[PDB]
Amino acid sequence: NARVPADLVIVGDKLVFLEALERRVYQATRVAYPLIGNIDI
Amino acid sequence: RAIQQMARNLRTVSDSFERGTADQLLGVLLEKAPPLSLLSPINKFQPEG
Repeated sequence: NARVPADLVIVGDKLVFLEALERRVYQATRVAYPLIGNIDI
Repeated sequence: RAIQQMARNLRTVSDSFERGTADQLLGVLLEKAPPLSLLSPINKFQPEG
């Protein structure tokens, strides 16, 4: 295994990664960062 | 009266550009940078396009 810097938040009873990959990946470029979808009302 | 009166204005009259080197780097560092509310979505509306 290898040590890696990342943030881990405990919610409820489960330790989950809290990844917001917009900086390392999808950056300064031409790819659609998902999670910005649209809704129709 | 010849010894004391040019050590205080070439000590204070040759450090004027030592009153010169902070106000010409914010007259284009404060005359090449305007206003704010739009930066803030300079990180909420443009990575891909």
